[PDB]
Amino acid sequence: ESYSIYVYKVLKQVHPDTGISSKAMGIMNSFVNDIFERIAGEASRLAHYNKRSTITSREIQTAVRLLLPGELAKHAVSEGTKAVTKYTSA
Amino acid sequence: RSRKESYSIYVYKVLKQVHPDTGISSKAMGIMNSFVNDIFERIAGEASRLAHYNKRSTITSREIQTAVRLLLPGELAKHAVSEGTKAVTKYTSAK
Amino acid sequence: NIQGITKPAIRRLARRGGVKRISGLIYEETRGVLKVFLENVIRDAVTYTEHAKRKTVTAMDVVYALKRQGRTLYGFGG
Amino acid sequence: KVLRDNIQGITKPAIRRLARRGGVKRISGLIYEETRGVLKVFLENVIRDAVTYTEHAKRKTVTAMDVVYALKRQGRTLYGFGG
Amino acid sequence: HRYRPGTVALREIRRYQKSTELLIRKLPFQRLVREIAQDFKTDLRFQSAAIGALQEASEAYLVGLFEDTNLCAIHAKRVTIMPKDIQLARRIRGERA
Amino acid sequence: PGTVALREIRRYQKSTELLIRKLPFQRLVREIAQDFKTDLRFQSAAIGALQEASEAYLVGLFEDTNLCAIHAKRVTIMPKDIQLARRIRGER
Amino acid sequence: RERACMLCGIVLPGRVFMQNGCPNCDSVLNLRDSDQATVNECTSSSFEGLVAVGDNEHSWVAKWLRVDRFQPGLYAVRVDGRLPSDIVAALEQYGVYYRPRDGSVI
Amino acid sequence: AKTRSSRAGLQFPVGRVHRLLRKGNYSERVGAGAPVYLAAVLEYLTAEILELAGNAARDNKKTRIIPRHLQLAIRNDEELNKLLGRVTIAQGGVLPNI
Amino acid sequence: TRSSRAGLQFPVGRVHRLLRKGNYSERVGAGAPVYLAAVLEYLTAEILELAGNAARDNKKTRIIPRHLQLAIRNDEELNKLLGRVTIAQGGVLPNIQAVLLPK
DNA sequence: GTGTTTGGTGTGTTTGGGTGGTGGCCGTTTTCGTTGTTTTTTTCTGTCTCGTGCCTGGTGTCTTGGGTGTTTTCC
DNA sequence: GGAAAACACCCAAGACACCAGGCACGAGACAGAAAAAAACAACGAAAACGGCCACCACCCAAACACACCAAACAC
Ligand SMILES: [Zn+2]
Repeated sequence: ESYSIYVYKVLKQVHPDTGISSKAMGIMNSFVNDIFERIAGEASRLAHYNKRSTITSREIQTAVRLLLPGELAKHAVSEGTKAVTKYTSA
Repeated sequence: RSRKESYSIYVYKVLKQVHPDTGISSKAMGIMNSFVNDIFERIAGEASRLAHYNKRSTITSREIQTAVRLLLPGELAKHAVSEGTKAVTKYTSAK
Repeated sequence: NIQGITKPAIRRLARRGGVKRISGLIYEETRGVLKVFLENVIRDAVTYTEHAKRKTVTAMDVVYALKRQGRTLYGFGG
Repeated sequence: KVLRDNIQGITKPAIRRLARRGGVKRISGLIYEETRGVLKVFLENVIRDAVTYTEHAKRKTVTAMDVVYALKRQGRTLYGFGG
Repeated sequence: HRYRPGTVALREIRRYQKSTELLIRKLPFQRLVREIAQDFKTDLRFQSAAIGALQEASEAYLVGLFEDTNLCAIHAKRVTIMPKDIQLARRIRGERA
Repeated sequence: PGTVALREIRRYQKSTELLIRKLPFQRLVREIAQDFKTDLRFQSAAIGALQEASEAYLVGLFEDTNLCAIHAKRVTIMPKDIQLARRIRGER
Repeated sequence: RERACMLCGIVLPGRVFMQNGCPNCDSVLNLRDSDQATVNECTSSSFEGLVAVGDNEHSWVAKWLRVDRFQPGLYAVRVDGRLPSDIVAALEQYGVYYRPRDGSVI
Repeated sequence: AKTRSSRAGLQFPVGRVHRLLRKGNYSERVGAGAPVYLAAVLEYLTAEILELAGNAARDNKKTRIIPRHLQLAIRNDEELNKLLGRVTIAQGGVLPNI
Repeated sequence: TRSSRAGLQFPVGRVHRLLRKGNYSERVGAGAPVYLAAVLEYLTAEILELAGNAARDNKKTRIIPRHLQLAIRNDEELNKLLGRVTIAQGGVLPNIQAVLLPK
């Protein structure tokens, strides 16, 4: 399993006239896996800190707040809330 | 009331086992409890990561031993592995 | 309130750090560094507090925020 | 066959290239040995973990993932080779 | 009489590497902590142990930093620590970029 | 004296290629691994990752060493600068 | 897969041009030291008229194609595409005049 | 809209992120919008990085992004480099800085 | 008790329950908690031995955080293990640099 | 040195509250067979790692010159 | 910290040589897969004592008061 097709999708959405090497896709896959591990571990850590046995979007939001720096955290929070809001609406 | 667990009695037993004529302050007992919790967390996280690396659902003594080997320095790791193997064999021989 | 950290207190911290002679701008430099450090730690603590839906900042929040930075502290209930 | 003292395969011009990429303008003749020792201590620390992983998997070949975990354990996360 | 400058300094160094008591006044530090925290959320309350932990960590950090600063100052063949010494130490630790 | 050094700095900062020779490095790695388990096999990607990590580490260390040497108002890096860097980094 | 270097007219595989560069034009093009975009802008896979030259000095064809000062090998009579304006200016900086081999200029 | 990605307007796989959240030993249960939120964040971050990698590949007159451009994008962005200060990029090189 | 059966002082049941309820693995083998209790008991015994030595060195019969700090920072292997931890009220080791000493 | 004399360690009597021990109880470890499956086990395939070999020249390097930049000295 | 002397470390330029490097082929250990096979961990249950909470009393050393000691700086 790898995120290669999704990175192509995102790239063409962002840069139609740019291509990615195999090594750059390996790096991107490592990055995505690494970020998933960091965020999920911090969410679990939060759930245990607060004596919970479920990972809800609040835990994920505050995990993103802890991990990401100020402006990055703000933009990523906006993106996540937008996606969750539109998924709920649909 | 709030029946919360700690390692204070065990730390005290160990202290009287190594140093009979020596006491311990409450703040030092707190430090020892924090230390025990820390080492537990480190070892359990390494063992979990190792089991998941090797695609196993079980934390056995092999995982604990290799996490100890990865984590502790030479002489400390050697003595700890000796202690763990001794205790495991003594526990398994009896029941 | 950062001027409450007086020059003698910074001097005491430098002497416990083994410093024999101290320049004159070190005090402001130290106030800035401490403010940055405290800012980071308090940001993490307040994040923890808001997440736990509390209005009081506990020592556990500070301890987890220090564990987040890697500055593990013993002797406060960890 | 046993390998004996191969640290000197890190030639002096190689160490100079590593220093120049690092921004060093003038390099003391004692640097090269200093660096060599440092590198040894690093590699010995990484390899000891990689081998520890290889032996724990009851394997006989050192895989790339073993290296990746050994580096990740030291805070040396490496992108490009897995992760 | 009078001592050489630096003899009372060394007597103080010996005195402070022996003791463990906090070298900052508590109330100024508590006021500083509340002022900083007030920039993230107004009307916050702090358990006294939170302030104590914060003060311990901040002083421990500052003492380690002063040790690195002394190492840098002695490396440069000097004795007086300077803001540039602090900046270099914070950069080398990986604290300042 | 002092121009080809800047040219080499520029060249090597423009590039990514590994600076340590690959086979001497492979043999060195095998020699070091020969202590941890006798008669080991290695993946090629294991040696490649090890070489990439080692060179990145050494380049960062040389960056810090140059920083210390400049701090001392010098231009030549000496082993005590490396030692100070490893001490401040927290290395054992 | 083969491409024709626009400047000198030689034809070599595109991967060869990327890995090693043009053996003749490297003194003014730095094709090996150039990215894929510059390689394409100076080496084109669309061409016509494969030419094999054995002796540049005495071959009248080489003089007619202005390749008598280059390495013998595969050359193209006509190459699709021209050098970019920035590369043209860079070559004019070096004092070398570029004559297109596209055939549209004669 | 059968896919959870379509329902959220995303490109990353919601179902795989959910599967990873469950078969990853993080918590006994997982919400329904936690995978969605995390997928949104991950897609945003990858797009953020790919923006700068495309910029760097276009600044080097290259059509393809290589590890060099990912390294440049990461080490040139203040926030990304702070996030990714302990990550080694293979074939990423260094930044020219004298 | 399972500590007696293994000749231990640390709890095996408590450690097994903490490993069980910590979301560490799907299942936990029975030789892990005995081994881990033995290791933890050894490490705490080492710490308390050196701390008692340090407290006697000061001619005190009760261990305070200062002796913990001295024992930790004075032992090379432990100090490498606890290299990033700060001990409240632990202080620093007395250490004056060679060049600062008077002449 | 020679000298008085500030700093600091050693010593004693006094206080007390926190260390230590002991009673009461309740809850969590404990013993246990069965269930069910994650292991271990064995056997087989086959890739890639080891193993070796040849030839080229990119590279490694031994050394003379020397200058600049490091170490010392004075103020 | 600045100015001053100056020397010899390191770089720089050069020619000579090695073995890395590049590629190849061969061999096969061992890795990956498959199929087999079982004890081991989880589950419920019952079970009993350890570990918790309360409370008690003693004495280490905190504290205050004396002193000898021995470095400091003055001469
Ligand atoms: Zn050409």
